[PDB]
Amino acid sequence: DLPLDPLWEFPRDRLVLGKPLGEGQVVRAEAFGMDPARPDQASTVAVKMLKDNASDKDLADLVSEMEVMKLIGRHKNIINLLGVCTQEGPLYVIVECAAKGNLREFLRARRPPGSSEGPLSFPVLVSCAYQVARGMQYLESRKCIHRDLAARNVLVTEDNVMKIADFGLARGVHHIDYYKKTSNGRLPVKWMAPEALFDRVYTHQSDVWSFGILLWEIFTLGGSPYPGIPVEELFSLLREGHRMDRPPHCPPELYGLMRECWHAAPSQRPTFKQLVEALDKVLLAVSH
Ligand SMILES: *CCC(=O)Nc1cccc(C)c1Nc1ncc2cc(-c3c(Cl)c(OC)cc(OC)c3Cl)ccc2n1
Repeated sequence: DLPLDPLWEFPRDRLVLGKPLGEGQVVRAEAFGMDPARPDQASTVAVKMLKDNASDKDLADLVSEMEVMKLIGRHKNIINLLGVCTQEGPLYVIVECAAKGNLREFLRARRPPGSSEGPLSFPVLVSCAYQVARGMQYLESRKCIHRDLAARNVLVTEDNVMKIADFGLARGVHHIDYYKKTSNGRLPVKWMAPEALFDRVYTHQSDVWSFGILLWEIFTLGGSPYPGIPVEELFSLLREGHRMDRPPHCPPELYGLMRECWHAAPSQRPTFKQLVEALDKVLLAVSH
């Protein structure tokens, strides 16, 4: 069973399914008449569906993610829900499709060779960071705690709009496995805050810690956090107050905000609202 939510319901026959994107499995599609102002117009979207092997639990995960997306609402800096297909077939959840892929691969693809300068100068990297903070400010105001904020979960559109992905999984029924390898072989637990790692508690300020790590990923052009360090010793270092060094090409304002994001005590970290305003002021400092 699945109830008709008429206003989110999109007829599945107006989708032309295309290339698999990844893995719950995801396909690119063309959708006709997403915006009812031009009802025959094609747009490109991403469609999520269950795999053949799926259990009750997998269905509940996809459904719960869809329902949290409905509740959270739309914002320019997040992957927005566009539609769902729940009648007369398998469940499809339809979302915005970001043509340049994830921010980690985007950054890594644009690292310059040797000392030669690259396209992604300080103001560009700061603007990126600002966009991510605006998305997170939005999520924060909607009482959403991400639990896996990282460059791999930020997608880049054709117009270089940064969009937060996978923000429905925590309030959803899905259990995040922080020891499940990224496509890169890295471990998500390297973005988790010490209160979650040691005290087993998550707060709104836990995502701020993760944002600090994401800042570091940005200014290293898609580098691996705590490079060289196996998680076991990483965790003992984090006991003694170890923090990542300022990366080689980074404005001091941004390292300053990283250090603030990485206060041991969650209650001492800034909010995304404060972070948005701070990055707005850095951009102006730097670009004028
Ligand atoms: C848009 C055309 C394209 O080829 N895009 C593409 C190629 C290679 C890698 C990536 C990451 C993409 N873009 C892309 N854009 C948006 C995506 C959105 C999701 C997604 C889904 Cl399907 C759901 O389903 C409920 C929920 C999400 O988070 C709230 C997200 Cl982020 C998956 C993959 C996407 N890929």
